[PDB]
Amino acid sequence: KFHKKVNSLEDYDNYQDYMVGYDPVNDSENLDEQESTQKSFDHIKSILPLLNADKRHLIELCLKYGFQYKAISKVMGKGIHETSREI
Amino acid sequence: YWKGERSLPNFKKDMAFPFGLQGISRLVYDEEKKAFCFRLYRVPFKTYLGKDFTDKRMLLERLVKGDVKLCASNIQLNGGKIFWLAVFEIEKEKHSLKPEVIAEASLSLEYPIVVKTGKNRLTIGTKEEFLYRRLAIQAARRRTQVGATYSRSGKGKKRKLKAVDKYHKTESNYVAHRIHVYSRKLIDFCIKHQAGTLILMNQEDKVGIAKEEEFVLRNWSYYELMTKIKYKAEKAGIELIIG
Amino acid sequence: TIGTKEEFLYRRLAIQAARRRTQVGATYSRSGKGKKRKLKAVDKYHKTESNYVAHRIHVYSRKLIDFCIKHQAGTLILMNQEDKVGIAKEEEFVLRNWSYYELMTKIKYKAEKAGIELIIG
RNA sequence: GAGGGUGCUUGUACACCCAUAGGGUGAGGUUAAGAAUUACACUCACUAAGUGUGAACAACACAUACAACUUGUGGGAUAUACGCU
Repeated sequence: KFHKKVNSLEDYDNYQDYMVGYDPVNDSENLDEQESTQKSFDHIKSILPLLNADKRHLIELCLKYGFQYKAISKVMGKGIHETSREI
Repeated sequence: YWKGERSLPNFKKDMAFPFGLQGISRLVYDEEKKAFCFRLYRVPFKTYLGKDFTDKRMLLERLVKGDVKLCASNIQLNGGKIFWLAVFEIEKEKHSLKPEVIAEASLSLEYPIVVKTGKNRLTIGTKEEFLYRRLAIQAARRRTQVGATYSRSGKGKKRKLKAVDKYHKTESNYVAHRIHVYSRKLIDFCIKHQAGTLILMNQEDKVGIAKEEEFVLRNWSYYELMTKIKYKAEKAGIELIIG
Repeated sequence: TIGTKEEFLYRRLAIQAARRRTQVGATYSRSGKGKKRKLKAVDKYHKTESNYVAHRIHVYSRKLIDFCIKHQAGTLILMNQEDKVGIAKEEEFVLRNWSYYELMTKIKYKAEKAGIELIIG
């Protein structure tokens, strides 16, 4: 059904002339947004060393395994509730 | 006072005024309205303890029953809400070994030895704390080696490298004293909270989060850590078996 | 624009964090020889961040006064300073990380010296 | 490698060194143990740091760049680390 719901681009005469188009402005804007996000993350990384060591390691682990309160709690010693509160 | 080392301590408008035991009468507990009630200076008084889950409720319960003696206390009027600063004289009960409580000892990643017992928890040190002297010693050893290799030779290799060898040697004594003080604090908790049984988890797992971080104090045998809590254990009396 | 958030607030908080680091690390340092030797490392941070804040405040006030004099600005006005004092009072970070009384007093005495009349509002 | 000493004071960096200085110790009180001995965030205190001259742990001379340089005293207040429940 899906493959029979798909037409052929040849049904439109000279489809390569007026269809299947893109604007590089969109690509440049997407890359600019990516750069903005990267700059924000670099700002956060630079702020990280100013925090307490335990809270810095909590975030560092949460950024390389990922908000895994259970596995972090067993790793740390604090419970699920305490570890979530500290995060 | 006379030597003038300290001035005259004065008072302010917000100092808690004192009062003794004779002011308080009928120091009992009330359950219908849930407030330890009494009568201070011809005025009945009921406490709004609020959401007090701390040891204040227990202390009040022993106080009304007479288990705890009360000293000259104070009343404060801080911000409208009347507060009572009670000073209790409590006899230090002889703490003895009671082998029916379990003490939970675990290795960690930035929070070294973690000990849990009932509602109580204590950590023996912290990661950067244990690593500061180690980093300092290693860096100093590096620069001492660099200086010695560029120093005046021909006076003997021992005179050239005795400090180089000693700088690596002292790390071992550092970690030995570290394990010593860590086990000392572990046993201190064990004795302090009347714990009779203490057990150290393997708590090793596989993959997950572990197998990438190497654990502060590593496994439960680094520099005979296990041994240094075994020989110390019966040194105090607590029962550290296995986990 | 005089001053950056990194050179004033971030370094101040870095000194504060280093002080807390040494405070934490002093508990298990050499023991049995008294409290003073344990807090020896803390004693280093006696007036560290106060000195840093004072120096940056002096630099910033000097640049403000220099800019005002170089453009012959005979009246310097602090905009919305009363409202910012009000919000800072009912906060914690703003009071204990943004020295505005020190900045205001340095500006006042360094502008009353140069003839610039300072207004607050 | 932090952190420091001399380079008027402060900040940055800088040359020269010290730096396991978050250490190496000494004394007093106290505690625990049969003893050795351990312990105290109990108290007090000592110990490292440019070049030359100089017998010298005496003294003296010399020793980088930019910016700033109105502080001191006290009170009120908050928070941090530690100790107890």
